[PDB]
Amino acid sequence: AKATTSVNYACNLDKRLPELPEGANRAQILESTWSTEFKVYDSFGEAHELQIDFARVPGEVNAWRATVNVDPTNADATATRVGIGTTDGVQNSFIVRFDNNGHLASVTDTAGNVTSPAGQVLVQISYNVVGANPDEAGAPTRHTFDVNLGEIGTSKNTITQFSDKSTTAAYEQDGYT
Repeated sequence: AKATTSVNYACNLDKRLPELPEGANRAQILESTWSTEFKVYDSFGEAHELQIDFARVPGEVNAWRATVNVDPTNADATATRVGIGTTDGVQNSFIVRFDNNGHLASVTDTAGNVTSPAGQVLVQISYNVVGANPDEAGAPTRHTFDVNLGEIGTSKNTITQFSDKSTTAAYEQDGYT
């Protein structure tokens, strides 16, 4: 068995889901949310469910907050963190923004770290491996990996926001049980 180090991931987020004003209520946000999940694998032979809820940002166009939890039924114990170039100083969500043709434009984490204006977009993910021994210095053992969301400004194997069903467009990775 061996661990996920990188996930080649892409999806479409349905542009037809209504844009939200700043004051939107919980149900309006849920109507403009798409939730999905895929598997990642730690170094110890266990598959973990990674859930992402993509919800439009109230008050901003072409912008979605992705909230990530590994082991979503035990999410406080895994303490999932997501960031651009880091998993320190951040929580578990990022905002993905699209350009006026629906192509990926930027990703920003909760500390405000943002992707470069061009190129490949990698989101760093880490979470606690529940039940594992700590590492050799006593820090809790975490599984860290990246999610490649594709190339800014392009559609192939890249997250998109087109007027079509929300769906997974690509998923492959290098971990297994």
